[PDB]
Amino acid sequence: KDEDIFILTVQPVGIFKGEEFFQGNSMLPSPTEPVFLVEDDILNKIFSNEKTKIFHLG
Amino acid sequence: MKIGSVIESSPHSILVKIDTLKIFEKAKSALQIGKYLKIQEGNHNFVLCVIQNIKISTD
Amino acid sequence: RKNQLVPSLNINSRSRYFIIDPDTIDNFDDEFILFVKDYLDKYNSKIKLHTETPCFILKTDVNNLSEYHKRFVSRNIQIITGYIGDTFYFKEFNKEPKRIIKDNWVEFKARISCNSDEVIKCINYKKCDDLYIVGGVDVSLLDTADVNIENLEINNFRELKYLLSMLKEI
Amino acid sequence: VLTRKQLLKVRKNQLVPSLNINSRSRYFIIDPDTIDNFDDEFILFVKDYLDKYNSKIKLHTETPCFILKTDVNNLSEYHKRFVSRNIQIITGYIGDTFYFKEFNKEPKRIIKDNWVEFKARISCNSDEVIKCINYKKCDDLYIVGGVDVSLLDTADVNIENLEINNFRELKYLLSMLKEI
Amino acid sequence: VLTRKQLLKVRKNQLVPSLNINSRSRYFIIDPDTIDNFDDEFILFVKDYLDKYNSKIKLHTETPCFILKTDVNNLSEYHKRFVSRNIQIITGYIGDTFYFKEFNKEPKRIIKDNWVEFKARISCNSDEVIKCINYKKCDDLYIVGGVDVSLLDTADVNIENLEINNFRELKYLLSMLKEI
Amino acid sequence: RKNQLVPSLNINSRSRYFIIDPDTIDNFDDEFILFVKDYLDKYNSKIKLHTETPCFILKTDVNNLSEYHKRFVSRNIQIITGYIGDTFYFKEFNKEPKRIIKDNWVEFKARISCNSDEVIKCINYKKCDDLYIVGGVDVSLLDTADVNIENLEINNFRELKYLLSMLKEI
Repeated sequence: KDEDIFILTVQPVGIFKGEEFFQGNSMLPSPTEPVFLVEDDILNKIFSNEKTKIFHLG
Repeated sequence: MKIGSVIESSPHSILVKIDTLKIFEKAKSALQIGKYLKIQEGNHNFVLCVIQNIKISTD
Repeated sequence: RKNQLVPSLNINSRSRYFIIDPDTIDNFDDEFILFVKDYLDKYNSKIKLHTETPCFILKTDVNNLSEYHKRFVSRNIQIITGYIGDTFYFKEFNKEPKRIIKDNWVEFKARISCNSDEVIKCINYKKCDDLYIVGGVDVSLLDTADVNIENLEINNFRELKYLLSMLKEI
Repeated sequence: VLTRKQLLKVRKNQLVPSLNINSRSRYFIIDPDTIDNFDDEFILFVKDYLDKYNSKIKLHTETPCFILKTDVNNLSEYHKRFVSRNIQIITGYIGDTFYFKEFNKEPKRIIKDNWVEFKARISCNSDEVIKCINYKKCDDLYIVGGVDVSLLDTADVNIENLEINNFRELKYLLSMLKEI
Repeated sequence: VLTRKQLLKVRKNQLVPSLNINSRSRYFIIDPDTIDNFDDEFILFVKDYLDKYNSKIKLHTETPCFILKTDVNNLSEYHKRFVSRNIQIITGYIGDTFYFKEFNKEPKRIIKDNWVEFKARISCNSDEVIKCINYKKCDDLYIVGGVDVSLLDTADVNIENLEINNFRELKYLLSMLKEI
Repeated sequence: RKNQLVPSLNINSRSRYFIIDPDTIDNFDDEFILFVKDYLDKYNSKIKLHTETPCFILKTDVNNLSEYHKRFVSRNIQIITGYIGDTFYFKEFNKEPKRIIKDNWVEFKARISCNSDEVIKCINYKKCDDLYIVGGVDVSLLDTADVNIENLEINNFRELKYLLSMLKEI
């Protein structure tokens, strides 16, 4: 009516319990919780997390 | 009381309203699709229900 | 003791009461305000989700509380003590802050007082969920029917921040 | 006494045009020694003043200011007595020191709950608070007693010198009582 | 002493009917060297006038125009003194040069915020350029001195010559006071 | 430069402060007003998307701002200087312009002032996201915590327009 609204619809893909990424389903985050941009180091700790069995596809 | 009261009752679905946010956060582990709740039908009986959907909003 | 307090420190709506002996945490005078500042930006920062005010109680006389309040005011941190001069008021200490969600405004963010008999009665009147004791302060005269006592022995605030998950490494 | 009350009525009719404005900044420079029983009647005067000029949350917006010619330790007793009356004031002192940020803060209002964080400003006449007064300036400035109003910028500010000797005359001049 | 005010009562009652209209354009041409303490009471008088005839945002939809008989540099100090009191005025001068499109501007109003841009047009010059702005013409023109209104267009314009000595008399005539 | 200034120049809501030193740009007197006019029509056109007011802090005396103000008024451009005669007003320079969206009205479209200490003190109070230094000016006494200082050297206003993506050709 007076302001502008920017809404984003997202799908949960994982949960970080401290420094460990547990893939699965989230636990319904409460409303008014802050949302932050993800850093590149966190993403590289998910896709590129292999031990002596890593194959760089691209 | 422990979770909340019922808002709508149907033979195939019952709507339950949570009391406030703190109880929902405390019992967030048990409030998931496929788990069980009990409703105090009458003074002594209980109706066992299975959770099918959850919606929380602060718009 | 970290990863044992983490389950109790992940709750948004939880009342935490700290009892602190100023003489056992090394440079307490020059680092208490910074510790409070870095505690009230992680455990009390959300208007709607963080709805319970932490309460710090220091083992000291009423005169030294004014210096702490003066130091807090210069840092733009709103706290209440319940003491006006040398007289204690039950209503001032036992009141809830008023919130304006549309402006991110809260009347006060912490409760800081002395270890007096009057204050202990106020604590007994409104019980908390977790009680933290630092320096081995006398826990007697406080009812412990439902509070979770967590005894903490430390030497400086660096360990205190690490225990409360405010620091990745010391 | 009839001549004195006639003069008081004449001066009272001179202040009603400005006392009927809902939103206005009013500062009172008060000398305690010129008013009889000041210690035992100042809190009642403040409570009665705010019951008429600071009672409506939506209309009455500006917060009145009172500046006394006392010491910082005597102000603490007044602040103690005010909170026991369940009336909220700010003094600007967090101890023996005065803070600029704690005296110029605009109060926050919750209209639905009928709540404002503080209703009045009460402080001493030290050189620190005079700087605060000159930073904002008031629409009307009331002086009771023979205080030396010279450090604060009196330029472009209405000055109303009220000559009184008791709180009854102060209330009558400010349009709170019909018969003294 | 008690004769001048009784005569001024007649003039006040004559002026009352035209001052009760919420939306009215009134222009003032007052000679500074006719009212005592003009340099210290003028802006207070303007502020008091705007608190009664230009206070309500919705009703009062016209802007007053005070024109003085001075020089351009003396207008600058008044403009400086007005902004110190948070009173927004326009003068039409961006230096030593007058601008017609600035003086002849309609203020913008926001109802939801109580904002009316500039509250008055207080260009303190009876210049030949400012007097050549009869392009608008006012409902009531008040002359508060012995000014020479020769370049103005008095045709179909109500003239309300006022003979006073003090600002209190002016406030009494314009229904701002009721005492003297 | 250019092709690297095109970022942060494509953002509608961004604050840009210009510190221009006269006598370094040829024909500054007869072209500054035109440059401001053809900068505002590109970066201060939208009524709701352009919410930041440009600031042009020239390096000159407290005087000579009146002439620029007159030349801008003659072009139907509304600016605020903050100087009434020779007195600087902090409140008049740090006011957010009032705009109405149904119309296309903004109180003022730019800020122009001298290189005085008072205005620089006001600049630090409300910092900008980008700072453009044209010529050689004392950058000191200006906080640069979260400010991207971009030093620009030009000879005329054609080069400035080319660098600011306001002119495809020379």
